[PDB]
Amino acid sequence: MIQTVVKRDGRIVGFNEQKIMAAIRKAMLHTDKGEDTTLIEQITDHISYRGKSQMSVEAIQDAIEMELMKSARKDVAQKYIAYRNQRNIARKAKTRDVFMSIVDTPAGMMMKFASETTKPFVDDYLLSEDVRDAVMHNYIHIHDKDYYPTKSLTCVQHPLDVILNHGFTAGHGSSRPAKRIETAAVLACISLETCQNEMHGGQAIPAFDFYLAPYVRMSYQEEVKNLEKLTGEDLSNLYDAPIDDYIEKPLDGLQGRERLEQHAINKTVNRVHQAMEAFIHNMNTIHSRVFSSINYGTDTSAEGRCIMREILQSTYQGVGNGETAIFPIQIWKKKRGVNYLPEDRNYDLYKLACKVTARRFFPNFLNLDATFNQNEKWRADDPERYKWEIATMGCRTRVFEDRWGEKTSIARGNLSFSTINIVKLAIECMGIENEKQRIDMFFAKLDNILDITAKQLDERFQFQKTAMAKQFPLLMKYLWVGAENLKPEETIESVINHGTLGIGFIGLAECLVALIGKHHGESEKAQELGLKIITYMRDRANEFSEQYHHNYSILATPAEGLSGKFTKKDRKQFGVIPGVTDRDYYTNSNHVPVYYKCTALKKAQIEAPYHDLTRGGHIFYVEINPSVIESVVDMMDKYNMGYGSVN
Amino acid sequence: DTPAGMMMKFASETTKPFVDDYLLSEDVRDAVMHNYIHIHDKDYYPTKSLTCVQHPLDVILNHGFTAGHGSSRPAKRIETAAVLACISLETCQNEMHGGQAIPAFDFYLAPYVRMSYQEEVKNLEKLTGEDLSNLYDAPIDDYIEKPLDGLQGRERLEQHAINKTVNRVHQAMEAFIHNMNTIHSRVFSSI
Amino acid sequence: EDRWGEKTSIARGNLSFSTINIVKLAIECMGIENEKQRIDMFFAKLDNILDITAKQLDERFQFQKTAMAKQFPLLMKYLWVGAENLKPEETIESVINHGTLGIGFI
Ligand SMILES: Nc1ncnc2c1ncn2[C@H]1C[C@H](O)[C@@H](COP(=O)(O)OP(=O)(O)OP(=O)(O)O)O1
Ligand SMILES: Nc1ncnc2c1ncn2[C@H]1C[C@H](O)[C@@H](COP(=O)(O)OP(=O)(O)OP(=O)(O)O)O1
Ligand SMILES: Nc1ncnc2c1ncn2[C@H]1C[C@H](O)[C@@H](COP(=O)(O)OP(=O)(O)OP(=O)(O)O)O1
Ligand SMILES: Nc1ncnc2c1ncn2[C@H]1C[C@H](O)[C@@H](COP(=O)(O)OP(=O)(O)OP(=O)(O)O)O1
Ligand SMILES: [Mg+2]
Ligand SMILES: [Mg+2]
Repeated sequence: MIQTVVKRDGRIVGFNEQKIMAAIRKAMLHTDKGEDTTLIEQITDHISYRGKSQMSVEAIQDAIEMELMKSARKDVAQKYIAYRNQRNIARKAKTRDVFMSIVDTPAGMMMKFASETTKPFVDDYLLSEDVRDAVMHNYIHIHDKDYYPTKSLTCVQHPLDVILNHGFTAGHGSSRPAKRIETAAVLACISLETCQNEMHGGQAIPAFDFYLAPYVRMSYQEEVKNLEKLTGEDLSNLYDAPIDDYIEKPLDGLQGRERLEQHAINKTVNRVHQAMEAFIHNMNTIHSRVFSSINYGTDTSAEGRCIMREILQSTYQGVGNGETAIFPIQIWKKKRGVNYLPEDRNYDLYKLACKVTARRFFPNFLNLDATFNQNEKWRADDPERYKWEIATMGCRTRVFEDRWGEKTSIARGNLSFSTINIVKLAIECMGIENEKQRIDMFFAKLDNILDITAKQLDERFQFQKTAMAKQFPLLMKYLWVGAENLKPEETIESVINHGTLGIGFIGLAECLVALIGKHHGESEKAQELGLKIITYMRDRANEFSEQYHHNYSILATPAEGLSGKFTKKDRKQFGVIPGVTDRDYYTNSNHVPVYYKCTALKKAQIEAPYHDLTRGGHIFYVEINPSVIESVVDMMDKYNMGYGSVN
Repeated sequence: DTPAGMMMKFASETTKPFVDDYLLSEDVRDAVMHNYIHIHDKDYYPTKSLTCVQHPLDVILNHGFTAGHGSSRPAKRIETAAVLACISLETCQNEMHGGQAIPAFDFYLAPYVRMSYQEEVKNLEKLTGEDLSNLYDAPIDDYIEKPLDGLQGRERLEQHAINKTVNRVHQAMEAFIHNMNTIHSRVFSSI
Repeated sequence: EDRWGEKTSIARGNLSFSTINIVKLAIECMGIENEKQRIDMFFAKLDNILDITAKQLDERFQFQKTAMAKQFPLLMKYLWVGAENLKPEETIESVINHGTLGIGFI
């Protein structure tokens, strides 16, 4: 017989036959007909004679189910094998994440639930047949698929003045204009973090200098008024008194009316200083609690320089007890005639920027004079030059050109983008030995995959339109080109076309290995094909733009949600191949693989033409004194490099 | 209509039935299903949360806090104390499902009007070099406000302080009120 | 130690204890001869005796409460964890739980 049973916790107890009996009884009591001891006795006696000296709970339940199957009453087992499993899941949720297998902070868990619920429904009921077939076999990737039912857009560039000038009202919240520096950065943060809930991407504030520039004068005037309230003087000509730069130096060593004019500047500089560190800390804490970006570096006034110096000092110091802040992402604009050469006005700020970037990895650098960023309306005397300066985002996105509007990056955004798998096509075609036929097949398949991707992007577009204005309280009332003309319940079909659609690529070196023995950064013949394929994609993009009445651009994906999602599913189907499916990366859009020893010069040489070719986004990342970054910036200027991020 | 609302709706709808059919005894489920008991905030059951809490703001103000990759340092002025209070409220909201409250707001924010009044006086010393050191702990009955007309000397160089630490507090209070009222799209708050 | 207080040994003490015979169980488990089944019935009986013993201790604890503080003069008024808060008529329910209960062998 059986004498000892080991409980699940670990205790050892004696064999009681009255517990294997009540369990089956409760299972039977919910199955229409409910029987009596006639079968209970048989099952219990059969179990308690064939067993060993000591048993476990799980083994006994295995025996119970095995006997309840080999009976005539099989409607009692199907209510056993279910209750037991529910209890297993319940007792396994005290230390694990069982609820996720079926489909840490509370908010993150709820968001995971929602994402997993939404994704398959879109994958089934919304896409079309050809698109679905393409997606299933690992040919393309639709970025941010879980927000599809919400007719959402990617990002925007805030016209921050339209909110500071007048008052903004969202829901029951209302806010008046600003009248000093402290109440300006706060409103900038409010508007920057209020629009995340209306979009599924990053946020940016261009012209960080000009928009806040008028707000370094107001505090100066107020301080003068307070310094002439008690003194009885009539310092009425100090209001619009031209200034050279808001520098601060010690006060002792003067007297009279020249003593009450250096103090005001000192207090004003301190006031402006505290606000910027508050801004940085706020944006840094919000993330852990929200991508963000700010652009500056091309203002030659006296207030703009003050703001730039204050922000640079605050970032160089750090946050908290000296830690490096992760946000906001800061980007420095370089132009030939403003801040580059020693004779230019803002050389000192450039040197300070290099000093800080040598340590805290910000700001990045954006060549404002590249051959594909220049604009033919930038006038150095206008007080509104910023309207003709390119601006970029932390996601490496570019929105400059337009076939039906002006050439600006203000109050514009991106609407979607999808990446295309290219290594798989080369591996698939690898079969035939003749070289020419492999290239012919590659070009034959690339066209079809491109057509499918374009159709998917257009269908996304057609769905995104038809969204009422009220669904986006802030974006479609103050921060989009056509706002101020849209009624609360009108569709946004008349202003949506001022946007962009991207087609991204990933892993070109592997694609080259599958058609030649060397990648782009090892053999001269290799690059002649990479250039050709990128050129093919750009030409087809132009054709699609003409056909569908939209804007299309090529893209180097940021590699944030799609890093290994492609290589794993490719090793399984086709198995290991040397140097193609053996690393668990797939390299980025068009860089040189990180595992190949190469210098800065050669990498830049091989990469610049691609920068020219990819209008929708590009990068040039190099991993390592303030003089080091000078070499990087000079390298960017020498060639047509657009956006560098050395750090 | 906003994307966040739709995502939250999906989450709650996907979480309720699992709670009903996995993490409840038979009697509880029957009582729930027959309109006998209602469990407040059942969509948050797998997120083992708590509802309301009364904030000890002293620990947040005196020292700082290190959550995630963020950081902060002690507050040495009213305008940088109110903001920390708001930040604590909004950051603790995401880890619960109820409201947030601050008891004895007055006591918690009392010890910073005085620091402001000290910095304001120190600002006057660098202009009219004097001592003005009998005021750092001078006893003030009330920071009442009156016009600065009909005074002279050191008796007017002190009223000015009472007249400039009465407006920073005004701005900070109104900024707090506005900030906690714009959470419509940026939370339940009590003071 | 403690599970509802701080680590101290002042104004604290025992409440009661009981001792559990061990050898009788080994003697009873002597007919067995497998050398591995014999050692298991021992644990089988030990678990049950421990269960009943804990139940007895809890019952004695339940009876010990309901004792008015006026029948322990110089203990529930000056010498205990926190008796400066009780009254002659109040029972000592709110404070008794700072003591420890014991199980011994031989
Ligand atoms: N004394 C026992 N003798 C034999 N088998 C037992 C005994 N106790 C439990 N089992 C085994 C067989 C029963 O089919 C199965 C279910 O027992 P059950 O009493 O529901 O669980 P349990 O003993 O782990 O504790 P609980 O009281 O929490 O349910 O466990
Ligand atoms: N409502 C029911 N429907 C069907 N079978 C049931 C039901 N209740 C109990 N049973 C059967 C199957 C269970 O394996 C067996 C033991 O039930 P029970 O003691 O509630 O579970 P358990 O001991 O495995 O769970 P727990 O994790 O709560 O200890 O009885
Ligand atoms: N954190 C905040 N979030 C939202 N609104 C805020 C916040 N802080 C202040 N506000 C409000 C206060 C005002 O309504 C507006 C900013 O106005 P501001 O230029 O600072 O002064 P004001 O107009 O209130 O001053 P005055 O009292 O002289 O009229 O924004
Ligand atoms: N809006 C904000 N968001 C987040 N943290 C903030 C915000 N405003 C202030 N802080 C935090 C950052 C500072 O570390 C902390 C204390 O600020 P503050 O009183 O200016 O101290 P401090 O170290 O700058 O003092 P001081 O320069 O006057 O000696 O408050
Ligand atoms: Mg400070
Ligand atoms: Mg105001």
